[PDB]
Amino acid sequence: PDSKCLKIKVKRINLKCKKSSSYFVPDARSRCTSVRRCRWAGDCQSGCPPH
Amino acid sequence: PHGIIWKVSPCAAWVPSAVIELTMPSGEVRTFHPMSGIPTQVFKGVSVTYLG
Amino acid sequence: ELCSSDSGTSSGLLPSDRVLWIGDVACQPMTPIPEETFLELKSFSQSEFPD
Repeated sequence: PDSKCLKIKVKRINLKCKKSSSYFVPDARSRCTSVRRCRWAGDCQSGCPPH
Repeated sequence: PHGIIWKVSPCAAWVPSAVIELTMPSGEVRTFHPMSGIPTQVFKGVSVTYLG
Repeated sequence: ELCSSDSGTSSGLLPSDRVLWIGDVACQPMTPIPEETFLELKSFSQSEFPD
């Protein structure tokens, strides 16, 4: 004779946007170091990188 | 022959900056030059930055 | 873990490949430094490694 129903409840209708992509951008700093050496051989004749 | 050396540094931002003489509560006193929104070589966790 | 018996170790002469040095480290003569510099270095090291 009868059956149940299906209720739909709506609370808020806000203006949002879609999700095209997602990523995380972390904060970075400045770190560096070096070393001073002498030629003392044929490894540093003219330049450091040959080609 | 002479050996004159020039130092060029191009820049097209011209953001405001200042100097900061920070003194830690332990007793150490150091100085550094912060920029407008740019990290300033954080020393022992402190990352005080300047905004323009 | 255990020092198991080996037939090759009975002759008493072991080749050089059986000697391992964990890590690459070299030494040199040093100079004594005051305690304040060492304390500051230890503080900076323990501050840069909070984990």
